[PDB]
Amino acid sequence: FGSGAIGYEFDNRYLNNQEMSAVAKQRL
Amino acid sequence: MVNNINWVKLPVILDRLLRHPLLTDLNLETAIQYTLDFISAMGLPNVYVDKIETIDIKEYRGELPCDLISINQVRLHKNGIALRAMTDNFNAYPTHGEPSFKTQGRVIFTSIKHEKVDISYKAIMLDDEGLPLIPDNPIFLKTLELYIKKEWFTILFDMGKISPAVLNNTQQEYAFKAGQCNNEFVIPSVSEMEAITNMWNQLIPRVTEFRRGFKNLGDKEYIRVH
Repeated sequence: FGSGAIGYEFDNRYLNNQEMSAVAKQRL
Repeated sequence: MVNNINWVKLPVILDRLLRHPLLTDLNLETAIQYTLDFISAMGLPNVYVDKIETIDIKEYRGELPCDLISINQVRLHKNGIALRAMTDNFNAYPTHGEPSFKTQGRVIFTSIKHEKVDISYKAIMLDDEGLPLIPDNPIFLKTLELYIKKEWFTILFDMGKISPAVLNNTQQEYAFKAGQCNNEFVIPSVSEMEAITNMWNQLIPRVTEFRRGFKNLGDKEYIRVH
């Protein structure tokens, strides 16, 4: 069996979290 | 101000804001509120319309015009003598001087019982629709654009939909253009510097231009030759 609802959103959330870390290291 | 206040309708600012893909949910309804906020926060007197309107005083009280925001002067109609701010704490209250006034809402409290007073006040220039009408100065326009962008980005940052660096840049740019816009509308033109110069150099100082409507403030002070 399989279903990607919870898996997809947790992966998306992980990528969003490293997204925020990367942008939070940005400085003008 | 060096340049002239040519008026243009409010959606001129929405032409320019909506160039930004992140500001496409902005509306005339939002632009009105933030435009009025910007107008007040800057407090530029060249953006308002100067009007003069006479009213009657019934008994130490008079009805005020609808569009009034700020009063330049109040004077007596028959004499022309200007009024000052009222410092008295019991003005029309009796027990058992020169004229003055005090305004809170739609009501002006003078120290005079029954006279006509002339009020020189500032209002907002309106459109054919009953809406604010903004200067087309691209400095003013850019500063208002940056104001609205800054507020929208501040909300989106409170959500976490914008980077902190993006908001920091927006705040920096808005601050610089706000200072520049302040200097644009306030620095006198050549004619206003002639008036200021004629106010500045008096061998015999003139200290009673409040009594008149500041009519002679920039009049040159001539000394006869002996």
